Amino acid sequence: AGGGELFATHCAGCHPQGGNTVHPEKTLARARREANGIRTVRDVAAYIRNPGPGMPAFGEAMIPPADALKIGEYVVASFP
Ligand code: HEC
Repeated sequence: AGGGELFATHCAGCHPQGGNTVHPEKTLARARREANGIRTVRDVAAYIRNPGPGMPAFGEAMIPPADALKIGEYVVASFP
């Protein structure tokens, strides 16, 4: 699913079935994404850039921001 092909390689290895392999308390569930407030496409492009501890990072070396706005979508076809 375009963005899925990317998320299923640069995320799949940590975000298996909208799950987590590091933190079993921080899922992609809106219920949670709401508390922190992460229910947007952009948000799912910037942070990824320079996110906090626990999660790696993704510069414009491999995946360009413009290509990130495409990923944010993948996270809007299951649990916006
Ligand atoms: C393990 C090496 C990870 C990879 C690869 C990716 N993410 Fe991640 N993600 C990870 C953790 C441990 C957490 C919990 C938050 C923390 O305190 O670290 C998360 C959380 C998210 C969330 C939910 C909250 C948020 O900050 O957005 C989202 C939406 C998210 N992660 C997105 C995401 C994407 C799009 C990734 C591939 C580009 C990706 N993550 C990789 C661990 C890991």
